[PDB]
Amino acid sequence: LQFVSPFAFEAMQKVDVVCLASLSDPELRLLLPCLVRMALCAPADQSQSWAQDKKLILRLLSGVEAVNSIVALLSVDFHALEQDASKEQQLRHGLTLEFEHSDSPRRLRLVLSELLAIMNKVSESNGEFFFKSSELFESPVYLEEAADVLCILQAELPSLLPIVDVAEALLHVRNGAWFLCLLVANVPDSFNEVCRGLIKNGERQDEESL
Amino acid sequence: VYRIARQASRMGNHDMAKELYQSLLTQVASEHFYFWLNSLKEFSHAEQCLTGLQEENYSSALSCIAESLKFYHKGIASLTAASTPLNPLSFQCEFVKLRIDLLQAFSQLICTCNSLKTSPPPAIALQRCGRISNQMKQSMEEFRSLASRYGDLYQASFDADSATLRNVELQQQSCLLISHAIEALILDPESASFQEYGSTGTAHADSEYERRMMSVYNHVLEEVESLNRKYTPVSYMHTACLCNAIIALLKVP
Amino acid sequence: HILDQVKSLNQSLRLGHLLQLLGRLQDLLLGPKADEQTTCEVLDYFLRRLGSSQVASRVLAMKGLSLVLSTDVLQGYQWLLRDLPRLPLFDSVRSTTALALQQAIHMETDPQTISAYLIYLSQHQAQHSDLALDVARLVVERSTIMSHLFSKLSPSAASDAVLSALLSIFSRYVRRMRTMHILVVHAMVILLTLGPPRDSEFQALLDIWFPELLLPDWLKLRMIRSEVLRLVDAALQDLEPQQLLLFVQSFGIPVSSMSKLLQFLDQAVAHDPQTLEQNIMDKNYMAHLVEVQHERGASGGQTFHSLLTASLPPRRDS
Repeated sequence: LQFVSPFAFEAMQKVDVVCLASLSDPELRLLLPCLVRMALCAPADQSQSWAQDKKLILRLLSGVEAVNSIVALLSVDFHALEQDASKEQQLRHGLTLEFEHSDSPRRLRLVLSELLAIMNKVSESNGEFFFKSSELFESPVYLEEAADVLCILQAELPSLLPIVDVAEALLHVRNGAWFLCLLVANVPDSFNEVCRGLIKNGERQDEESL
Repeated sequence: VYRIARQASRMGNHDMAKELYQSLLTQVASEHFYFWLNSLKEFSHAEQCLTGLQEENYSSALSCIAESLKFYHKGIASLTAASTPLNPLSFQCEFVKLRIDLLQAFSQLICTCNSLKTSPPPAIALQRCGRISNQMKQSMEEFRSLASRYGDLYQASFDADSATLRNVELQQQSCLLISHAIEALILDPESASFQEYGSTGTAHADSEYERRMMSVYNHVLEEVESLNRKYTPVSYMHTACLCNAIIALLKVP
Repeated sequence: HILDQVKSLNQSLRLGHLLQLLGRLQDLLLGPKADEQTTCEVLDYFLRRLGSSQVASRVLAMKGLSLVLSTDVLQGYQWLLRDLPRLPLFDSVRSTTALALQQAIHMETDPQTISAYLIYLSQHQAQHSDLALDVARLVVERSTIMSHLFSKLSPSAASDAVLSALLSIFSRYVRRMRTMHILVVHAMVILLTLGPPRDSEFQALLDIWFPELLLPDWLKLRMIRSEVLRLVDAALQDLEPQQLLLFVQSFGIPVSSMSKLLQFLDQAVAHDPQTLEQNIMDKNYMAHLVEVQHERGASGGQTFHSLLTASLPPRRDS
């Protein structure tokens, strides 16, 4: 497992598309989802300079083959899913085979249910800190890239997924440190609040416990 | 050399102070004064690194603020080692910690400038602006907390000059200005932007630094009043004027 | 109750009833493989755990089957071809094992393990070929394994051997056979669009088709990002501008094939632009995407880009 290079993170954070175009293809593959979100959707900035920057950022994402799946992930109507997650929350008061055997909205639904299950287990316990809260589809290595991408999409679309809560939930995933690193790499301004949320829980090393 | 470097860091010539403090690290006897001089060297180096802000370049702004922050809390790492049971470095530690917090809040606000264009708005048919509304809410809360902490440093000093108290008041007014610039043109332009016309008559500013700070304050307040309701609250001009007000505030050493 | 009191009684009783050792079982079971019969039922039940839903059963089945016959690809060399020739009788390598391992690979996730399985199929009759193509199209129905295994920027000999083996077994089937469960032809075109091995069977599967419902729903994207020019020609010879507007926003397309699709949408606009312009609903985004694909690589479309820009109301302010 590679991680996001530091220079890629400053390029994403400073939104400098000139040095963002000099990135390697795997680093660009890791950093796709936020670029697709800012390129496909309405810019919400509406300036000529950012229009030109969006034009230059549409070039390097065009050559990547894997961006079409992300574009399909944007096409799912998230408005129906927010009541679905709300109704699933009110009810609470192989996963890989289903992942590659179902469409994009059902993949969103199953990953979303996994994330809310981990969040509910986090909030229910005070200081349990399960090393493997749910050994699940995030643990296979073959499909973890699409898993992380779809988790990023299911994070930055709604307000139902808090950034610090997702950061605390991904700690109990057996491979969630890389997911958290690339998810922070996708949302660059949230690095400070993720760090603040992660420091604020747990006092000592607990003799290097889980 | 120490007194000349002290005057250099008083008047904002921080590269000169950095060189003179490098020349002085081998001249002390106690390690306490060594840590104090090393901390002064790092503070001068960080304030020199802050001078690389040319204009309007938010990426270079992030780079310079990050380098200055690195040097500056390396300096506070070496400064709290110089704290003694007899005459502790309490005011220096609080002032440097507040400068660290102000620079970090500036960096977070520039990150939110960049997170306007990055991280586009959610699927929603204030509201319908995305996470950036809550981000400026948190930034306003942090800057108001910084203003209150500069105020309590002012209230806890009691032994400073008129000049040091004026400097602390200037830093408090700086973060208050940033909080008001967030509020008056991102959160609620309708409720805010009253008749806040400062009666700038006899500008009896004792120092050149004070003159620069009030000139920056007047310019930023005039820009905020001129861009009050001219745009929607999710605006590129709002982020640009606020995010260049950051640069104007940090340009003066 | 019936749950809490039952759990308390079960914890209190601790009655195990009639409740190293791996070497004894392996060397008292390796003998009946080469000498006896009906011990293969234990192997069949052991292989049934490979079809189980949980990961751990398949993991322990792989670990236990690794050593009873005797660097994961090197494990494949040690376990597929070295321990091939005759440890059991000829019955135990036939469809009794083959169907069990075929049902194993549908939910199997490890890509090199799937590679070893398909190599084993290629090593070793009409119904056998029918079930082989069934499981082949079923595992080709998931595209993540070909995405992970076959990368054009990472040329590996294992993936080349995999695709050559699949071309070999499809050569065997098309020699056997010369509406017909037409998904298999979609499967075989979408793995021959990978390209040749870094052998000669690739050109055979190439020239059995293209005689110089049945195809168009989702195919043109993946058989245009293919680098072979025959599939590019086969793409461009059988389309009408609705799918041109469908694939104009598709990405991943290389420079040469975007130049051919640009010239084909150019001549499509030259044929009848009114229907294609009325079909689309976005104007600024359409101009944005055609402009960025115009200045991304080869241009190809200088005149008709200006034509479609002038047809829509242009931008009034610089």
